[PDB]
Amino acid sequence: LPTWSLDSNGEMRSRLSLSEVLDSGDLMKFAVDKTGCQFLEKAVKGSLTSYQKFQLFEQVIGRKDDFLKLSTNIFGNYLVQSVIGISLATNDDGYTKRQEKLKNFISSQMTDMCLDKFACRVIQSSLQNMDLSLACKLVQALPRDARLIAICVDQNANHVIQKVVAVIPLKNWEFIVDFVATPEHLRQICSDKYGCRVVQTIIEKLTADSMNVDLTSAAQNLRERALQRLMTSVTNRCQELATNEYANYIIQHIVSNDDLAVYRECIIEKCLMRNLLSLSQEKFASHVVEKAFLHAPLELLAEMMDEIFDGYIKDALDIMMFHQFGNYVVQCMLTICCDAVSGRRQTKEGGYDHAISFQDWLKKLHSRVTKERHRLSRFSSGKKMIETLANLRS
RNA sequence: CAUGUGCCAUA
Repeated sequence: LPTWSLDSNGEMRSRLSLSEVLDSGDLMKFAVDKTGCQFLEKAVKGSLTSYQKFQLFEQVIGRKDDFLKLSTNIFGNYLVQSVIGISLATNDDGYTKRQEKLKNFISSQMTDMCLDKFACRVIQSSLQNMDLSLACKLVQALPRDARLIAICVDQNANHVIQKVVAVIPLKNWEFIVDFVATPEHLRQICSDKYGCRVVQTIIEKLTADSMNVDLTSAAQNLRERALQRLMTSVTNRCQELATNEYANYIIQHIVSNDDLAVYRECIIEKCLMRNLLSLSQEKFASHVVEKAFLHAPLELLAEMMDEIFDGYIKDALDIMMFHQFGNYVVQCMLTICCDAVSGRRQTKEGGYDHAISFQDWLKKLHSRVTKERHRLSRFSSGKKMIETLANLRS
């Protein structure tokens, strides 16, 4: 901090002015200093004359090098967002130029700023506050190669992609959907702790749910077409996704969402069916199996139940009943059946009552749990299944 | 086995 501004105690002189700092050529020293930056933030929220604004704009968002330096600064990035805000609230002559130049600064460094812990905040703030059409030009600056993968899986940049999805029209980021649907890209991105959230955020935005009812018919169709292209890639590789430590969260989201019923059903048929015993024994896939049971249409559910009770290859029911992960599936099956039988769960579909089927499945589980109660009583899951059945009796 | 998975990030 420049000596001219300081005390005999080395503290910023009370009554130091914003104009003083602006006139001194030393704004950059204050802006990267914890204390100076706090001063500057208070100063710029005040009432600024035309000239103070002129200098603020030119010094904070008008010089490329200093702009990037501040945007990638731990304290400075805050001044930059505040100054961008002021600049958008100021409809003076140079309103457009400034905003155009800001777009250009950012665009020329999109990747690095996206990946930067501090500059990614400048990016998110600009996407949200800039006029739509300038914001859309920022989006076009995103890389379309391996760097876009690195962005979607980055701890900082993933929030940029999520912000794009939240505030930018689909027409302008449609490329991202197809980039992600590229089979190899989908794999790398869904199997990542950040990537899997980004993909879910994209799916949610592409879902014809209650948050999309304001869309026009053109917009709904654009949304639907993209949804279909993404889902095609998702369902083609759902086996791989369903068993991954991260991607299983995506498969569960789809399976559990009524607004995506058709994809739920495709996924159940394409990768779960005929694999229930195997998948119910996996750490990650077991949770997807539980979802399937909870949300499957009754027709498929019946095939799922039959697969367990009379499936191929110390029977399947026994394996799952006592397995460390499988017991959570059997419990789910049981709860489903008890709920149905006590009317807590709907048993009718397509104009017909599937109650006798539930009745059959319950019967089977009761008879098995009755015969195995000595072993089941050794386990927490077993105790619970026994008790579920006892409070049914009531 | 009284049992089994994630991310939601800046002064």
